[PDB]
Order: sequence, then structure tokens, then C-alpha cells
Amino acid sequence: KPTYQVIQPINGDPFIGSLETPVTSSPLIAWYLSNLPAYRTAVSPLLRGIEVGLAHGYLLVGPFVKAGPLRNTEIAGQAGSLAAGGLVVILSLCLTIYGISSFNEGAPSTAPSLTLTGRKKEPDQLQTADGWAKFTGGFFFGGISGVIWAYFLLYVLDLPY
Amino acid sequence: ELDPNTPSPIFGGSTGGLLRKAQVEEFYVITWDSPKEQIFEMPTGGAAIMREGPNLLKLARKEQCLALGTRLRSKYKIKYQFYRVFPNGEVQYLHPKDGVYPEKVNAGRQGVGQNFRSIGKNVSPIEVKFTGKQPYDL
Amino acid sequence: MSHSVKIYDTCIGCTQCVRACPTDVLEMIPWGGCKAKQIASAPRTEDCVGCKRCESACPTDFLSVRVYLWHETTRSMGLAY
Amino acid sequence: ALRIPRFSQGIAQDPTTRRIWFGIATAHDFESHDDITEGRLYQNIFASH
Amino acid sequence: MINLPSLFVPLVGLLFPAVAMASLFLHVEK
Amino acid sequence: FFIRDYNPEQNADNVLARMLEHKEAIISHLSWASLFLGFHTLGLYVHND
Amino acid sequence: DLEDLGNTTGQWDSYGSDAPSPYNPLQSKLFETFAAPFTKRGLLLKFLILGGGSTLAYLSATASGDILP
Ligand code: CLA
Ligand code: CLA
Ligand code: CLA
Ligand code: CLA
Ligand code: CLA
Ligand SMILES: CCCCCCCCCCCCO[C@H]1O[C@H](CO)[C@@H](O[C@H]2O[C@H](CO)[C@@H](O)[C@H](O)[C@H]2O)[C@H](O)[C@H]1O
Ligand code: SF4
Ligand code: SF4
Repeated sequence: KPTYQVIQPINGDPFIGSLETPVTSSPLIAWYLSNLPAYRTAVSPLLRGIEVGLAHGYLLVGPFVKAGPLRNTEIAGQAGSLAAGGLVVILSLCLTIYGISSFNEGAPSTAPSLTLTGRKKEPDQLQTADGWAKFTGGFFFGGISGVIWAYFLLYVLDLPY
Repeated sequence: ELDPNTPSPIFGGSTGGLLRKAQVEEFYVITWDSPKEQIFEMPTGGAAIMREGPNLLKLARKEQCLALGTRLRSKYKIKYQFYRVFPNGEVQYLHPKDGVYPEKVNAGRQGVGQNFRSIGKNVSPIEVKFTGKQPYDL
Repeated sequence: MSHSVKIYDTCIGCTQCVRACPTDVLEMIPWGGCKAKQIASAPRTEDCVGCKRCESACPTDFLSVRVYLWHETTRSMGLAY
Repeated sequence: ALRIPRFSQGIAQDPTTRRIWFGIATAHDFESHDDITEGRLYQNIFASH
Repeated sequence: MINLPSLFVPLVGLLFPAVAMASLFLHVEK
Repeated sequence: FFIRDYNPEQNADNVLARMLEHKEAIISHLSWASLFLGFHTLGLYVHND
Repeated sequence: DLEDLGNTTGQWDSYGSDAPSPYNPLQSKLFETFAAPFTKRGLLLKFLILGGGSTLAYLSATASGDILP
């Protein structure tokens, strides 16, 4: 009922701010994002890696196969993996040497669940390095790979119009 | 944050005030006396009404509490406190310590002033080029 | 040095003279008289930033003061954050 | 809050970028950064050039 | 084989940079 | 040399010193050359234009 | 005071959190190793960097026939 929730700016204290509002926090947005890392960690990553790798994968095709350097290609290759498959490699390790910001190094192991987590204090890290690996390892097999059922597909395609 | 509201001091929301590395370093909340409820300027673009107390709002960095302070003594009162919080409680305890109101004596603390020699003729250059025999480290 | 900009003078009296500056200065130490006899260049300075609001008012009668620590904190920066 | 590229300590700390930018552009100013002794310096310009 | 001396611009102007922009992110950490 | 090195008691009365000492003139009889060499080249070149 | 949609209605109530979705598509360990080389790593990643980047660059240029600039 309350003019917008029991009317609060933030979670409650005003003072951090973020002026929590729609597009910050509406039952409708907020939800379109929790198997995914925004709030909770669904599973120990390893898997999120490829839905991340892959979805972002078959992107970067018409960007560099329809806007390519000398464009609209007559080659077997593009439509194409090509260079883009090269980008997921540069990308994916530009990605790794960031997982040298956190190492923090363990196996604990839980994608299995005890007791509704809370994480407890997930906010902030508590991702060890042996986590950020299995993500940016999922990234490679998500990038390269997610680059082929892009071109594998014939483009049945829609014409400008 | 509902389950405990301690609050004394009254904004509503802002974009302003502290973002994440207040948790990961050093915290900095200021507290005060009040009479009858008045409407105030802030740090961070503005403003609120006070009432009473603790009257203990928390700020980002130390420049900001003192900054009211000027703020807080035009329109007056004696009593303003500012403490520094960690994560993990204490050391570095900021306004509490002896007296307040700098411009009093009990004691020295501090400061010197001169280093080794006084203001007069350092036309004289720096001297021996750093060796760990001679008193150049304070 | 890690904050070393000399504002010292000779009167170090602080009435209709100088106060301005975010925390850094507790002074009022006395030294065994100077007329008003509150003296020194400083209190302990590992707390705040680098103004020269430090003179702007009440004499230093040689150098102004200024930026110079070099050796620079974050809290002494303003930004980390 | 790590301890990091050395000769300086003053530099070696601030998180803020000044730590890199500056990192490069002391390298050459041997006299009177951390290491230096009149015997270091000299030679530290000799096997330099 | 015929006409093929194109490697000393990526190994250098491309890959050598990869090394150091990676590697030398030792300035951050190692 | 004048700031890191240089030794006012070690140098004194002594011709390199003397250069500091009688310095206010040095920049003036320099600045007098410029200002002259200034407007006089600039009279001749606008006038000419 | 009849009307009010007497506690109307609530939810339980207006909580949400406590079970809004079953979590994830089955795939359990349809990958698990499956491809190891980032699933193995300690230690790697140079190794790979010279490899990927050696092909990309190596065949990336040389030959067959020009097609020139
Ligand atoms: C690319 C981005 C850029 C960035 C970095 C930001 C960043 C921010 N914006 Mg913002 N904004 C942008 C562009 C950007 N904006 C544009 C172009 C507009 C239109 C004018 C706005 C209008 C806007 C408003 C009104 C607000 C913000 C706010 C904010 C802040 C918090 C909101 C938030 O993150 O909720 C999370 C956001 C999401 C979860 C986004 C989900 C939407 C997706 C799923 C759309 C997918 C598209 C779909 C497939 C089809 C659409 C096709 C096409 C037409 C787009 C944050 C600083 C808020 C603020 O001021 O701070 C509190 C405030 O509410 N923005
Ligand atoms: C900043 C911009 C500007 C832009 C817009 C472009 C654009 C382009 N340049 Mg280019 N160029 C530029 C500056 C620019 N250039 C400059 C400054 C130089 C000299 C320094 C060059 C030197 C240069 C050369 C030599 C070449 C180009 C080429 C190209 C074309 C190929 C790009 C490509 O395939 O990459 C891949 C593209 C992507 C992967 C794009 C993906 C991401 C995009 C869509 C941005 C993300 C927005 C996204 C939609 C977010 C919306 C919300 C979302 C949630 C829905 C493209 C027309 C090539 C060409 O031949 O031209 C025809 C050629 O190789 N450029
Ligand atoms: C020192 C540098 C330098 C060099 C050598 C190059 C070189 C190149 N640039 Mg470039 N560029 C540079 C600086 C440089 N750039 C700078 C500073 C800018 C910014 C202004 C750009 C902006 C730019 C743009 C926008 C583009 C280029 C493109 C290119 C390529 C043009 C021809 C081509 O298709 O590549 C030859 C090779 C490749 C692209 C990679 C080949 C990999 C293939 C063989 C793999 C596929 C097979 C399979 C999947 C892999 C097998 C693996 C197996 C063993 C498991 C060429 C590689 C263009 C391009 O590449 O589009 C196609 C275009 O995108 N550049
Ligand atoms: C329009 C452009 C213009 C031009 C022509 C220049 C030119 C220059 N700028 Mg410059 N600059 C500009 C606009 C421009 N700037 C703007 C708009 C800004 C900010 C408003 C700056 C801010 C700036 C700064 C702060 C500096 C310069 C400097 C320079 C000079 C250094 C040249 C160099 O070779 O570095 C080459 C640069 C690099 C090698 C770094 C780029 C790294 C990229 C390629 C990494 C890519 C990341 C990738 C995704 C990760 C993959 C991982 C892989 C590496 C493993 C050069 C004179 C510098 C200078 O003065 O030095 C003498 C420096 O001080 N500029
Ligand atoms: C094109 C240039 C512009 C002009 C006209 C000047 C002129 C001058 N600069 Mg200078 N400067 C400039 C750009 C300029 N600078 C830039 C871009 C920089 C670096 C960012 C500098 C850095 C610099 C330094 C470090 C120094 C100077 C100095 C000087 C003075 C040297 C003496 C001299 O040359 O003759 C004298 C001047 C002229 C020939 C210029 C014309 C001046 C008169 C004739 C004005 C005309 C009167 C007019 C009819 C009345 C109109 C006014 C109003 C009533 C409508 C001179 C005033 C030096 C100095 O101070 O000397 C003591 C020195 O300090 N400059
Ligand atoms: C290609 C070989 C696949 C077969 C799996 C065995 C090798 C897997 C790599 C780990 C090497 C040691 O063998 C391994 O077997 C299982 C991994 O699946 C582990 O069993 C479990 O406990 C491991 C130890 O933290 C964790 O990775 C997991 O919670 C789980 O796998 C054993 O604790 C481990 O000893
Ligand atoms: S500013 Fe100078 S004169 Fe004033 S009190 Fe301080 S030291 Fe004394
Ligand atoms: S501005 Fe200067 S004098 Fe003032 S507190 Fe800061 S350092 Fe001290």
C-alpha cells in the first residue's frame, strides 16, 4: 500500500544513499537477476561461466561479420567465427589476470547446500581464486563455442525490411 | 535497517554519503546536543530536521563532521562530538581524548616545531646524502 | 613530512589570528611564555589533508605552507573511495 | 593495502593511481630515493649509461 | 612456397605487447 | 645544483656566489633586452603589414 | 467498518523472499571436467597464452597466395 513500500530510501538508513527507487529495486526488476550472480551466488560459479560465456558468445557476430572490416563476406569462414573467436581469447584473459586480484585460496566445495545460506556476509569477496578460475574457465568454453552456433546457423535472417 | 533502528538524525535518502570503503576501512560518525527541533544544512547537499538524541549521524570522512562544526556553531550550542569507527572497534579515538576545543592547555602531545634547526638561513642546502649514521630521520 | 609545511611564526597567539583547518591542528601547547605564549608549528598531523588554509590567516613570516608531504595517504588524499 | 614496487615507500602505498604514474618517472632520479649512497648513485648511473 | 615473411609485426607490434600488458600487470601484482 | 647540492658557506665571497648575490640585476638587464627586442621587432612587422 | 478487504490479503504477507524460485537448469556436471584445461589449471595459463596466440597470430598471417592488402 505504502506510497512506495513502507517508504524507505535504501534498505533502511538514509545515509548511504542510492536513493533506492525503481530500477534500483522493484519487485519486477529485482527478480530478473538471481541464478546469476546478482544477489546470492547461485551455484559455485563453474556453470554460470558458460551461460555467461555462451550468451555473450554468439553475440559479436553481425558486429564483426556484418560490420566487418571489408564487410558483407563471401568466405566460408564468416558469418563467422573468424576474428571474433579471437576476441573471446583476448577477452578471456584479459579476464584471467584479474583473478589475481583475489586469490584467497581454498577448496571448501559448496554448490551443495546446508542451511539457508545468508552467505552470511557475501557482500564483498569471499570468492577465492579457486572459483574465479572455474568461471573464466567456463568463459573460454562459452566464448569460443558460443561463437559457432552463431555461424553454424544458416542465417534465415531478416532483411532490413 | 529495521530490526534495529537506533536512529537519532533525520534525512530521508541521498546519493551523497558513504559508499563501500567505509566498511573496509575507517568509519567516522559525529554526535551532538540539541534544544528544540531545527532544520539543517548538511554535508552532501541538503537537509533535514534534528530533535534529539543520541543525535548520532555518521559520516564518510573527518573533514565532513568538523565541516559542520563550523556548520554547527553558527546556530550554536556547545557539544559536538566526532568519533572514528572501524570495522572492528578501536584505536585512533578522535574527539574524545583530553578536553576539547583546541585553544586550551592541559598538555603538549605534539608538534615541536623546527625539526633540527630554525627558519633562519636555509639558504643552506640539504646536506649529507642520506646515510644511516646522522640524525635526519625526524 | 609526512606532513611538513612550516607555518610557524613567533607570536603563535591565536585570537583574531587563525583556527581554520579540518582537525589537523591542536595548538595551545604553550612554550614558557611568548606574550600570548601558545606556540609551535603543530599538534600531531597524521590525520588530515593538505590546505594552506593553514596560514591564509595568522602569520608564518618566512614560508606560506602548502601541498607538501609527498608521502601520501589515502585519508590524507580525500579519495580512496 | 599491499607493499609494492620498490624503491620508495612513500610511493609504494597510495592506492590511487599516482602510485603507477609516478612509479615511472622516479626510476631515473637516483640521488635520494630509498636506495642511495654516494657510492650507489655514482655507479648506479655508470652501469646505467 | 612463395611470398610469406609476415610474423615480425604481430609477435612484436601485437603479441609482444600482450606479454607485457599481461606480465607487467606485475605492477599491480604478480 | 643550487638546491640538492650547493653549499653557501663552502662557496662564499666566491664568484659563483656573487652570482646569487647580485642577481636581482641579472634578471632585468636580461628582461630589458627582451622588452626592447620585443615591441621593436613588433613595431616593425605590423607597420610593415 | 465492514469493507476493509479485511487484511487484504496479505500475501504471507509481503514476504517474498523465503522461496521465490527453484534455482537452476538441471545441467549438473554435464560439463564437469568436461573440458579440463581451465578445469585443471594449477598451474597454467602461459602455456595457453603462447598457444592460442601463436596460432591466432601465426596463421592469422602468413599466405597462402596473398589476397593482398
Ligand atoms: C548503460 C548505462 C548507464 C549506466 C552505467 C547507468 C547507471 C545507472 N543508472 Mg541509468 N540510465 C541510462 C544509462 C545508464 N545508467 C539510460 C540510457 C537511461 C534512460 C534515460 C537511464 C535512466 C535511469 C533512471 C531513471 C535511473 C537510473 C539509475 C541508474 C543507477 C542505478 C540503477 C540500476 O543500476 O538498476 C539496475 C538496472 C537493471 C537491472 C536494468 C534492467 C533492464 C534490462 C533487462 C533491459 C533489456 C532490454 C530489452 C531486451 C529490450 C529493450 C530494447 C532497447 C530499447 C533498450 C546507475 C548509476 C537510477 C539512479 O539514478 O540511481 C539510483 C534511476 O532510477 N538510470
Ligand atoms: C569510436 C568509434 C568509431 C566507431 C563507431 C567505429 C566503427 C567501426 N570501425 Mg573504426 N576506428 C575508429 C573509431 C570508430 N570506429 C578510430 C578512432 C580509428 C582509428 C583509431 C578507427 C580505425 C578503424 C579501422 C582500421 C577499421 C575500423 C573499422 C570499423 C568498423 C568495424 C567495427 C567492428 O566490426 O568491431 C566489432 C564490433 C563490436 C564487437 C561491437 C559490439 C558492441 C557494440 C554494439 C557496442 C555496445 C552497445 C550495446 C548495443 C549496448 C546497448 C544496450 C544493450 C543492453 C541492448 C566499424 C564501422 C573497420 C572497417 O573496416 O570499417 C568498415 C576497420 O578495420 N576502424
Ligand atoms: C601492431 C599491430 C597491429 C597489427 C599487426 C594489426 C593487425 C590486424 N588488424 Mg589491427 N589494429 C591495431 C594494431 C594492429 N593491427 C590498432 C592500434 C588498432 C586500433 C586503431 C587496430 C584496429 C583494428 C580493427 C578495427 C581491425 C583490425 C584488424 C586487423 C587485422 C586485419 C586483417 C585480418 O583479418 O587479420 C588476420 C587474422 C585474424 C583476424 C585472426 C585469425 C585467427 C584465425 C586463423 C582462427 C580461426 C580458425 C580456428 C577457429 C582456430 C584454430 C585453433 C585450433 C589450433 C584449436 C590484422 C590482424 C581487422 C580484423 O582483424 O577484422 C577481421 C579489423 O577488425 N585492427
Ligand atoms: C585523440 C588523441 C590523443 C592523442 C593523439 C594522444 C597521444 C598521446 N597521449 Mg593521450 N590522451 C587523450 C587523447 C590523445 N592522446 C585523451 C582524450 C586523454 C584523456 C582525456 C589522454 C590522456 C593521456 C595520458 C594520461 C597520457 C597520455 C599520453 C599520450 C602519449 C603517449 C603515447 C603512447 O605511445 O602510449 C601507448 C599506450 C599504451 C601502450 C597503453 C594502452 C593499453 C591498451 C592497448 C590495453 C588494452 C587492454 C586489453 C583489453 C587487455 C588485453 C590483455 C592483454 C594485454 C594481455 C601520446 C602523445 C601519455 C604521455 O604523456 O606519455 C608520454 C600519458 O601521460 N594521454
Ligand atoms: C604571442 C604572444 C604573446 C605575447 C604578445 C607575449 C609577450 C610577452 N611574453 Mg609571453 N608567452 C606566451 C604568449 C605571448 N607572450 C605564451 C603562449 C607563453 C607560454 C604559455 C608565454 C610564456 C612567457 C614567459 C615565461 C615569459 C613571457 C614573457 C613575455 C614578455 C617578454 C618581453 C617581450 O617579448 O617584449 C614585450 C612585449 C611584446 C612585444 C608584446 C606586445 C606588448 C605591447 C606592445 C602591447 C601593445 C599595446 C597596445 C597598443 C594597447 C592595447 C591594450 C588595451 C589598451 C587595448 C612579452 C610581454 C616574459 C616576460 O615576462 O618578460 C619580462 C617571460 O616571463 N612569456
Ligand atoms: C577425469 C577424472 C574425473 C574423475 C574425478 C576424479 C578426479 C577429479 C579431480 C580431483 C583429483 C582427486 O580426486 C577427486 O575426486 C573427486 C573429484 O571429482 C573428489 O570428490 C569430492 O571432493 C573433492 C575434494 O575437494 C571436491 O573436488 C568435490 O567436492 C568432489 O569432487 C575427491 O575429493 C578428489 O580426491
Ligand atoms: S598561525 Fe602562526 S601566528 Fe597564528 S597561532 Fe599559529 S603559529 Fe601562531
Ligand atoms: S590544511 Fe594544512 S594546516 Fe590545515 S589541517 Fe590541513 S595540513 Fe593542517
